[PDB]
Amino acid sequence: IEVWDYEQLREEYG
Amino acid sequence: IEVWDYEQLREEYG
Amino acid sequence: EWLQAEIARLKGKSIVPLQQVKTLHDWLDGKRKARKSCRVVGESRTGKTVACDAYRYRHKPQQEAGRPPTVPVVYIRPHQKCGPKDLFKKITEYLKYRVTKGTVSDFRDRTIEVLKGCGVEMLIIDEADRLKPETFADVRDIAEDLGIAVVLVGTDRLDAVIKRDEQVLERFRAHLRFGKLSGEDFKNTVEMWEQMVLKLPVSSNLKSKEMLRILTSATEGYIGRLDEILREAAIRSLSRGLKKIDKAVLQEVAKEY
Amino acid sequence: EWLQAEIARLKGKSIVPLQQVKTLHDWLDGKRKARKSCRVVGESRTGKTVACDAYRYRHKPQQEAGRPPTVPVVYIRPHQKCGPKDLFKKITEYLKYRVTKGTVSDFRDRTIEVLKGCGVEMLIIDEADRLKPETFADVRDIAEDLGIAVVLVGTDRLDAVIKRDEQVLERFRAHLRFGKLSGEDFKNTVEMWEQMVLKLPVSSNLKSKEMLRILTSATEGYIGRLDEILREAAIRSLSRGLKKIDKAVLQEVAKEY
Amino acid sequence: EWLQAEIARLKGKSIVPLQQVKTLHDWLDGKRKARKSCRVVGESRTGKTVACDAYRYRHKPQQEAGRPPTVPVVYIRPHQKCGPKDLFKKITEYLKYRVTKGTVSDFRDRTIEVLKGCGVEMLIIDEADRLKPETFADVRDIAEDLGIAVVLVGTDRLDAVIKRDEQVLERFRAHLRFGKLSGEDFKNTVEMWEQMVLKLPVSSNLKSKEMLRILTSATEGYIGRLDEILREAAIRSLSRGLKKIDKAVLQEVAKEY
Amino acid sequence: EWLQAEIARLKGKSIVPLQQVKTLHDWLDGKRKARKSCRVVGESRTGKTVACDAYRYRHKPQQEAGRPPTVPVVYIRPHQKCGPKDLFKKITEYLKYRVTKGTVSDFRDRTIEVLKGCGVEMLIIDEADRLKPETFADVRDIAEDLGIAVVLVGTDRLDAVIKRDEQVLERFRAHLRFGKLSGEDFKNTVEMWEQMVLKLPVSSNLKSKEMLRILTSATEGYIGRLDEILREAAIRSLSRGLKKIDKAVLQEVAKEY
Amino acid sequence: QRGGCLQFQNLMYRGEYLAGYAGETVNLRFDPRDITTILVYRQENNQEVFLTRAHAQGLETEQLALDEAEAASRRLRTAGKTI
Ligand SMILES: Nc1ncnc2c1ncn2[C@@H]1O[C@H](COP(=O)(O)OP(=O)(O)OP(=O)(O)O)[C@@H](O)[C@H]1O
Ligand SMILES: Nc1ncnc2c1ncn2[C@@H]1O[C@H](COP(=O)(O)OP(=O)(O)OP(=O)(O)O)[C@@H](O)[C@H]1O
Ligand SMILES: Nc1ncnc2c1ncn2[C@@H]1O[C@H](COP(=O)(O)OP(=O)(O)OP(=O)(O)O)[C@@H](O)[C@H]1O
Ligand SMILES: Nc1ncnc2c1ncn2[C@@H]1O[C@H](COP(=O)(O)OP(=O)(O)OP(=O)(O)O)[C@@H](O)[C@H]1O
Ligand SMILES: [Mg+2]
Ligand SMILES: [Mg+2]
Ligand SMILES: [Mg+2]
Repeated sequence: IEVWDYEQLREEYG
Repeated sequence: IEVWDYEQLREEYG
Repeated sequence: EWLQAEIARLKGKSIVPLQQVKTLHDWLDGKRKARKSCRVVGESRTGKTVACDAYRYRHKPQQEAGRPPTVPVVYIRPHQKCGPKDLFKKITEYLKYRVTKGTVSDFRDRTIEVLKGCGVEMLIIDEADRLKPETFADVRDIAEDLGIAVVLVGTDRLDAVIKRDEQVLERFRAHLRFGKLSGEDFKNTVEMWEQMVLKLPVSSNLKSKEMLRILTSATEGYIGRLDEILREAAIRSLSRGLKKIDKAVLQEVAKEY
Repeated sequence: EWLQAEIARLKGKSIVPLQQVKTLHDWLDGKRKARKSCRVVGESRTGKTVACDAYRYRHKPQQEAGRPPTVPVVYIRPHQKCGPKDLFKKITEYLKYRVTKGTVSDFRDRTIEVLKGCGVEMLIIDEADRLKPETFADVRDIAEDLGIAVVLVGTDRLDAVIKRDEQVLERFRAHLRFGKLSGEDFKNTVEMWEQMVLKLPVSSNLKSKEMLRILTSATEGYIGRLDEILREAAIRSLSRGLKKIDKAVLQEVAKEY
Repeated sequence: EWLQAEIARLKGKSIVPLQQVKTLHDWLDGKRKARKSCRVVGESRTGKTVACDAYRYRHKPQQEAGRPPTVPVVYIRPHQKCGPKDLFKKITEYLKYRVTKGTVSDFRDRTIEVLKGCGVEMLIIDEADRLKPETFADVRDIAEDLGIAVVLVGTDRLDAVIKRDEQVLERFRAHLRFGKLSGEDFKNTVEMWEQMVLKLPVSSNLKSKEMLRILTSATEGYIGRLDEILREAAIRSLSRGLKKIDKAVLQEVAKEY
Repeated sequence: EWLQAEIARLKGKSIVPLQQVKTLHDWLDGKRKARKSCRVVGESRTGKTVACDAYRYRHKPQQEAGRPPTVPVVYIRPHQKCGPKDLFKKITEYLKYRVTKGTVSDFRDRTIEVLKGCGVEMLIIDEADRLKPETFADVRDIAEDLGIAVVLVGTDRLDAVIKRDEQVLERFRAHLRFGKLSGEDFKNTVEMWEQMVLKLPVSSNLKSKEMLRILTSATEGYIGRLDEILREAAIRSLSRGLKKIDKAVLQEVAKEY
Repeated sequence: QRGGCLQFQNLMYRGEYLAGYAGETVNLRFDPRDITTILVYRQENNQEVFLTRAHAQGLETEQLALDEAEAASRRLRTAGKTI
């Protein structure tokens, strides 16, 4: 399963 | 072993 | 240098898919389509905020060339003793409209315009109990007048505040509750941390009975403590040069808590 | 001196053909044939004056035989607390006519006469909120009496001024929004700046993950900061005899902000 | 005047490397590197503030030419019934900015800016229980949002105050307890004052059994009484001309307690 | 009378090179070549105005016959509550252009012409918080329309004034801070002052540990207090007949503070 | 009280739902042989109903009869120490 770096979701969000 | 004067610590501070 | 990359990685943060996060997202998606206001409650280390951020990062602001962004989900966090003008200020800034000087009715009318113009479907309010009691009038207003699912997020304190007013309690009765990990669910989650988050080069076999007597006692089932305890034990182990955690070093970390 | 040539170049200015600029010109071309008044809004570092100036450098004055110059687009920036006289003085002077000792109701009539004579199709009023509230009656009179599209350009305060008067809000109800850079659009733009603007002999390859973290933090999506920062890093670097911008010199610049 | 020089010296203060202080600094470096918030507790004369000043006066502010100071550790002490503004006022002044008149949110925004600008790693709050209950919302916020280890220092009443808010209690859970001296440790410490602090012209042999009974019953093991009893006995005995402390003169000082 | 010659020397100002001053001169020379506006901040007795005076004089006018004199650096002090007319009045006067009665847009037009004519690179405003809020619009106009670096200089109150307007905050986002004297730097600076400014007929030897304790408590690190305390103590010393500063008069001067 | 606390025989108790009821009055039901855990009941529609079990913070693994807690409290008040 995938686990998301919280700063990568912060970078990829609009 | 070293001991400190409270006021020397104040004088040496930023 | 090998060590210093791992020490930087371990001090960072990540979102792990877990059942409690998956269970929230499939409930919030239902409330977004049905336009129903509701509340997420639970204890102060269960990871509610990471679950709500993980949801904000699913529905990203869609863009059309010359228009305000289409923003399906808004998430805000109020400051302490938040007044009506402070709530409206933040909703307006989040949608990327700069906030000029004015009175509370100017801020209200502008917030109501931008919530319509950006096509908002859900408004998630974290730490809802920082709101001053009167502001709830403006929160109920947004939710009855606009088609917006207001979600209030908070600890048991929130309900103690809410029960002071029938008018609010009744808009926000539907709730999902976050709990603590136990039994097989705590045991399975420790293995997910070992493989997916710690990534230590020798396996620490943290699912063993002697390691789980430490972790279950120290973490009390909170995901907040589990992430903090294990990252500290991994930083401390690698900076001492061991390629995996051991019974005495995890005992040294757990003794502080 | 070869080095003295490059610092004189980087200190200056240039226009990059960004999607947002293309999006404005395509929108204003609909408005110019339709003759509809409108407004452009957005944050102060998003590119608005430069995007409007590029539209003025398209559609430059015609001069057929035995006619006045035909001037399809007029662009002006008022002075602060601009009165009814000062607006007419700017429109007259942009059209190259000299003006002599009028009372305000002479300046009005001479402005209407040159706006007719030059065949003006559009009037772009930059920093529109420098206008005193009473001058909008002269802006509405230009827009209704003549076949002119007025474009008000400004920040979120402009809206606050317009919303104070129904007469104006309605003539200028339609609008386009300028917004900040994000995601793959920020990355593509940094790559374009490197090859298009900086032109150092060796590649700096700033689209590299490690370098985009410095720029994203340093610039927060504003096209303004991005340009200043990349220029200042090329100037400083060149003064010290380096062939490229590198990680350390770029952090040295960004810390000042 | 040799007497008056010793009376001017002895009424002064010093910091001694003791085990309790060396222990705290090893622990606070752990919390600062790991960015984890925590609390230090223990009875009122154990010397917790001297142990924290010995930390603040190590880790000196770093100066870079014309930049604001880089300040790794901040120690503040609040006034009674400290409100949100008073906390923000003091953090701003400690980093050397003058605080200008504003609303609570102006102080909040400026404080967040100077904490992030001065690169603060740890914030130490002495006498934490002077904080008004609402201010902990702003302390939790500083610690959630910025990478800052907040350390609360207090005594056993602080726990009685922390336990009235679940949000504070479950964050400030890690802790170190300052304890009293006994056995060999009290015995060994008395020799350190005789040879490193008092500077009397002949040995007073304070660690002898006939003298340790006097000092044990006087001090109860508190380092803050040991320094007080032994300075007062030195001041007094020099004003009578002896080169020592002896059984009867020490029993005169101890009979005041 | 030899004594009178020396009393007249001490009452007059002079400039002593110091690290802080050098730091600014180099920073401002980066900004001037890059034509980037910025601001300088710091407490009111750090000697900011004086550093700018020292800077101006290095770069006084250059000229040829018939060609109006080129003036790279313009410096002004605005009076209290400075309006758009009074700012332009001062810039016109510093450039030594003769001036006559007119409307504000006549002063504006004249000011823009003389700034362009004299080839100005940099415009330095002292006490910049004194400006009325509507003048910063003319200052942004100077900066955007002309190749000029505007350097706002002031105290922490300057930033509180700037953050009230996004349009200004962004042009002037970069900054440098003037700090206080401490540690070895205060000590070396006191020694320089004795050799370079006081020059009394017998060395006072101020670096002595008991003298610096007097100067430190009396001045708290401000260069503007240091120079003032020492001049009054040297004038007092000479008028009491001493051939150097002594402890007995230096304490008396400090007792007034 | 605020934060869901109850005070009883100088011991302070907290429990799984109490914070939502702050300012209400609840009927504590307790065993004098061991007061480290208390049952909390509340009145709804004039019908008493069970709310939660409340546990004396920081001594959940101990035991205390009410007589031990009362006698120790007198010694603390006589000694002049805090409780
Ligand atoms: N699913 C998850 N994956 C990774 N880390 C998690 C997860 N859930 C929680 N955490 C971690 O747990 C810690 C606290 O979680 P979080 O900040 O979500 O708490 P919370 O329940 O919102 O707290 P509070 O009620 O005080 O606001 C953080 O370090 C966070 O990264
Ligand atoms: N498309 C572009 N190409 C090149 N430079 C650009 C572009 N857009 C903006 N810039 C640069 O960014 C800076 C600010 O841009 P600009 O002056 O257009 O801002 P603006 O949005 O008109 O300002 P404001 O909204 O405050 O009036 C300038 O240095 C300008 O040259
Ligand atoms: N490490 C030490 N070295 C030398 N003297 C010490 C040391 N610790 C304490 N003392 C002496 O004993 C006193 C103890 O007071 P201190 O402020 O250190 O206690 P505290 O624990 O901060 O008290 P409180 O909790 O009541 O504020 C000091 O003022 C000093 O005179
Ligand atoms: N470079 C210097 N060399 C010698 N003396 C100096 C220097 N700078 C400052 N001083 C001394 O300290 C005083 C403070 O300098 P100055 O008057 O420039 O203060 P300032 O920081 O500009 O004041 P404010 O912020 O209140 O406007 C001077 O009047 C002078 O006596
Ligand atoms: Mg512009
Ligand atoms: Mg203390
Ligand atoms: Mg000055």
